[PDB]
Amino acid sequence: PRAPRTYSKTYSTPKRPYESSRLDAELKLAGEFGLKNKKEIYRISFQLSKIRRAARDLLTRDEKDPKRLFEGNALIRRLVRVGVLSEDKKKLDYVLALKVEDFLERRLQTQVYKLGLAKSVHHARVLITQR
Amino acid sequence: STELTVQSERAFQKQPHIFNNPKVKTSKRTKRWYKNAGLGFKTPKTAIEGSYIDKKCPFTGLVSIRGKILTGTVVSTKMHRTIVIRRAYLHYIPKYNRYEKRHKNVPVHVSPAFRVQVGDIVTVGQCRPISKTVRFNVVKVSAAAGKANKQFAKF
Amino acid sequence: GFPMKQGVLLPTRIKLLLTKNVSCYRPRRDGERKRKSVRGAIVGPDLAVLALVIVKKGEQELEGLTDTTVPKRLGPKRANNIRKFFGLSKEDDVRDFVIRREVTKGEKTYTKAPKIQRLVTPQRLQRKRHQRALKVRNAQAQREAAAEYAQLLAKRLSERKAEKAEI
Amino acid sequence: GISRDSRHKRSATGAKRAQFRKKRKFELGRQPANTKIGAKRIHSVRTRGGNKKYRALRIETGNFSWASEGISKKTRIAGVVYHPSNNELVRTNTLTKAAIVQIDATPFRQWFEAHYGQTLGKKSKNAERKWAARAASAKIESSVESQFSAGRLYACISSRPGQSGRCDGYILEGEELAFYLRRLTAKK
Amino acid sequence: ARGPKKHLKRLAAPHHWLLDKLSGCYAPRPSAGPHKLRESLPLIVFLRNRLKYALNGREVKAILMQRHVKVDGKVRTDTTYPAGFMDVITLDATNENFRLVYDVKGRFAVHRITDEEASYKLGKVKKVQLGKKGVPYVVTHDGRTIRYPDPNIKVNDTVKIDLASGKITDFIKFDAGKLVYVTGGRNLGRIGTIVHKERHDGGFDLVHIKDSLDNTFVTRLNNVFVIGEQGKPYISLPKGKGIKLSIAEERDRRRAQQGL
RNA sequence: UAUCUGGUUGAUCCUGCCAGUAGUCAUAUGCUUGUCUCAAAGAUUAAGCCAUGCAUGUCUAAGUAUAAGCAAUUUAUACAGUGAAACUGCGAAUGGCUCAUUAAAUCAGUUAUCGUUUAUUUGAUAGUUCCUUUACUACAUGGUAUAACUGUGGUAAUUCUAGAGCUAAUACAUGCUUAAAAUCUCGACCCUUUGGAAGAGAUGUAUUUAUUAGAUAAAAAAUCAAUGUCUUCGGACUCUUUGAUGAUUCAUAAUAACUUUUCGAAUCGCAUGGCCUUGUGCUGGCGAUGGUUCAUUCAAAUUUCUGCCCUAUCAACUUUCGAUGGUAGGAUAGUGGCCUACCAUGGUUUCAACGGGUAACGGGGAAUAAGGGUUCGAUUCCGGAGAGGGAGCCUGAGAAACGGCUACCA
RNA sequence: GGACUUUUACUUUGAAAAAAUUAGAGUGUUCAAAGCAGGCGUAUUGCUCGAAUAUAUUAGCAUGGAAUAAUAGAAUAGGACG
RNA sequence: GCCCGUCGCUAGUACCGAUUGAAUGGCUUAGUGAGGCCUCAGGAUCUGCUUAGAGAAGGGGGCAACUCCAUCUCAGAGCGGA
Repeated sequence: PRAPRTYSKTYSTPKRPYESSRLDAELKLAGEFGLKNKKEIYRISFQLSKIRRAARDLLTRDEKDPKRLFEGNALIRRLVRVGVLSEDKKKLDYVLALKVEDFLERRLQTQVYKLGLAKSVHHARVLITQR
Repeated sequence: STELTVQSERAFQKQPHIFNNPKVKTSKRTKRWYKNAGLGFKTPKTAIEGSYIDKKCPFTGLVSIRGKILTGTVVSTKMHRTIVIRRAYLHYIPKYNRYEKRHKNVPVHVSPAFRVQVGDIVTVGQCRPISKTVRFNVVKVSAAAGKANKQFAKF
Repeated sequence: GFPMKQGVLLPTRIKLLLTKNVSCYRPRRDGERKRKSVRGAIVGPDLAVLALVIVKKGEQELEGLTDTTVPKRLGPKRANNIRKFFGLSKEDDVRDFVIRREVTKGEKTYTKAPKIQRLVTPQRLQRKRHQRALKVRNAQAQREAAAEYAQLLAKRLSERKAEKAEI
Repeated sequence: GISRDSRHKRSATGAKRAQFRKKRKFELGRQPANTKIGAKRIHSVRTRGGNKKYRALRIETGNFSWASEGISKKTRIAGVVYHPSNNELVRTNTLTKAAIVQIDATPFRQWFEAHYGQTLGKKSKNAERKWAARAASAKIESSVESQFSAGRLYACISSRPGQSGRCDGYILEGEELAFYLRRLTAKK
Repeated sequence: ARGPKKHLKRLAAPHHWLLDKLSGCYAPRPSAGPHKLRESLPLIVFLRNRLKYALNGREVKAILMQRHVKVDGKVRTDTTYPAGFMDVITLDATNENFRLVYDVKGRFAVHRITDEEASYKLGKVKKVQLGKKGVPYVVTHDGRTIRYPDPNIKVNDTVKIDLASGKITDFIKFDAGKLVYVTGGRNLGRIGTIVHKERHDGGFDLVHIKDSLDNTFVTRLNNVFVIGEQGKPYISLPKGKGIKLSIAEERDRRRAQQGL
């Protein structure tokens, strides 16, 4: 009789199950960034894949359409605030570009290492998770 | 429809509270009441001239036109003081992105002021429940007689 | 243990529809009727108990009846009921004749009397007076407001005659 | 009890109709009064949202208006003599709207003889002034005065007796009276 | 469904109240009153949810039973009282006087007014009918039944009320060129002088409106409330004055004043 | 976020299905399971049956306290603190649960009531209540009959209650009252004109009927029957009053009546004072509950347009015992074949009627991501329906109620 | 205000339009699914941004269009205007 | 080489069929009809208004004649209610 406490999922999952190449690359990302799940990659590649969608849909709109303007620029400023979208390439054609690596590299996992403090992404993990 | 005899019921047909005093010698015999529907609906001459009674008359009776105003093609005039009209239309179906000929037969009262015939396109005005199926009243005959006399004889 | 019921006749049990304000039944909800068994009003061998009431006394005293006497536990509470238990005429002030009940709170015997209702009192007369007063006041009020609208309409009519004088 | 719904009863198309829901209190009907003549017996009925209806069952006096004389009296209703819905209401003298009855005439006689100074069928100075002022207004009408001779006046009920507890109506006059005249004799 | 509904499920409660989706289950169901359910505002949502003078609705009830609040002059003890448009909220302690008028977003906004302005009400006449004993009467949007009005007052006009007394004092007629407040639809909360009335007999008269920015919009005669002359209302408008800034405009303004 | 892959042959290209693959707010079940947050959950089958407990009651300074109650005290010899029981009032017609029926039904979006009912809240609203009407009718206030209680009892047994004796009212039943004015009728007399008049009656509201007013489509005239105001006595009549709707016989008003007569305060709480002609005279403050009618609000009841899954191995259907319509009535809160009576012969259909099926409540919706679609919604919001099956009904503003009654079936 | 008007389909814009749900803006729930918060000082007697926008088609209303495609008319002139 | 049918064995599925076979559910004729509701009657009792007697009460104001309102009590007669 109360309100629905809404929710959603944050990961998709590869159509082909055993494509050896994608398994190779996925593995590489995992070991390089210190991830414990392929899910941790899937998740990202899903998040991104939504962005790109929202991007495509805007690109079809007329230039300087109110929604393309407001929402497109909003998305752009969003992808800048974190550190995925460069200030150089900043007009939603690069958000149609992009790649998972740019997202991966922006984690606290990655930053608490890339400038010292860790010497390994794993020591980064173990440090972070240990308060 | 109606026609003839006017006083052809077991009860006395009279317009309610339209007193005509016997003592006061009039030259019209009976006092007639009437109004106007509105919405642009001219009260026809045959309604004020006529001597019918119909309490289900929009112009002389005890009803009121309000709500929907429809039009249709007269398909049935076999009953008395009431007709059936077919309203055709087309229905949009998305999956096929196309239309389909549908129709509905609406039952509607018709005052003895008008003179309808099967084929006459007519304009009706929604009133109160008049009968078991009737919620509309004929309020204008847009047609004529479909060029009937234009099928006359030789020479 | 079933009860009799005046006016059924039959020296036997019958099951009747019982309602509000009628014997052998006290309702448990608004307009709640119930069909209950009830014993006839004609006396017979099946009766365990016969409720009788003396109309006339014989030549002998019966023990716990004629010999003894119990009191009517309460006393007159309304005004004229007091004025009629003794018969006093609407004069002799009712506030003295109200029966007062003693009751010993251990070492403090007390004196408690009713609370005379339907008594004509100062405050009641005051409220009555206020009724009639208020009523008449609003009457004249509405009258004057009526005169006011009469004036407004009148000198509006006048402004219609003035305007119709202009053109 | 009596339900006035439309949910029973075939569709105009013809189909038999299922049973959606049960009987509701608001869609109710009640029995006819079937009210008759003589002695006052009226029962109040409790309707929706309070509001009593009054249901006359047996009535003897009613309030009747002489339409064209500007007056209305209270007379004793003698009997039903016609009814357009059902002949059974006439044989039973059952009282109902539009029923044609015969009233008492004598209070209407008293009024007319006291108002025009003419007397139907066949002295005071002020009253002389008035009776003189009037006339050119005492023509009555053939059928109304002929009705007056027998002392019973054809009237038409206009009140709802099983509804209001009142049996009121007007006096027959003109085209209407002519109708019920022809009609009331041509079936005897 | 067998009789009068007494509860309100918080989810069906009108959104312009801004009640949170969760925490709880029900809402206050506005009592019977001078205003329709879906265009009122219970005292409890005002005192508590709009003014933060309370936390527990119980405390609201106490506060209120202490006769502190008073609406349009009368004290009012109804917790879920149907207070609505043009109504005068009055806190004698705290020395605060509120009037209930719409935003531009469409909600009821917290608006602080004078002690003087809080002694007369504005009221759109909804009907004007002849009464019994030949006494004509006007009845305004808030169920105010005032007898003996001005014979020049029609329907849809607007009116100034004493509050401390019943009499109508001044009134404005529904003409072209009149500062109008939109009370319904999604064009509600806006203000804009009136342009022109689409007639349509026996079927909703449309009202053409234009704000002070040369922006135009239509509505229906129902949602239209007259409140004065060009630039010259008769009540205290709030910040924004019903002009409706687009999303990009609002975005620009709220991030214009940004220097911390 | 527009992908395919394995399997007919010796081998080939096809056709084509099988199988693989991915997700499911999708059930179950199996093996394993450590931390934070979030938390669905006897729907599917059997709207199958249920032990026991509980889920509906409720009091303000302000209807009713003589508890033989408690507390005493702070005046209180009518009552006053506090308060069990019982009376009275309101509430129990919301909530919660289920998805059984239901396929033009429900639901929906859109309408209508010039087609009705409405506790309540909110704003309005009431000088008339008596009677041949001077030897007066309680209004300084009219009548009992009851619980609780006391006491006498009955049955194995219940929220069973009998006989007796007391007593309250904002319960029950009664029943007075207040200004001026005018409008209508009658009318004693006096007296002839063209005619005018003392004083007797009726005129609150509601109910029922008949009648009239409710104008306005631009402007003028003669006459008959009544007959109003001012005579400059042949006569004039001049200013003349108008609400609303697209639309009414509307709002509103007048006339003649009618009624086992609706309402118009026999009520409660704090204060307790003004003003003398010193009468327990006459007045007077704040708000409580009530009270008729109108408006308002919460509602409700019907209701216009259009839209439903499978099915022709359902093509004709509807009027037995209303089927479609006319008249009148009855019944309803009211529209209507809702019902009755009379009368007619109509109403739907390959643009698929009518019938059958549904493991069918309807909608907001949900799952599946090129698009078009396909599939699903018993289930947190809305609407409907039901309380083991059926009917019937009391109370009431509201129920055809079931944590109400009555009867039948199980 | 009086007097009359051939009927449509299509398309536009608009009004009327519950929430939750979806699409989506803002705010660093430490992240996140969420929530609609919150953010600032004089943190000893306040200050203040919000709580958006979009879809919401079929049918009904309202408004602009005059291509496409239907419909009606003057032949026994019983025609048009005056 | 491939290959067709009768015939023979084991398993499974569906069909036809004496029993005018059986079971559940929805409708339903005719007959019997409980129950509340309406209505004609009923009157265990229990009062009511009207007509009059027999004993006291209170006075519209008198030297005798004269005379109203409220309440209660028993032989006896009309108009209705619960």
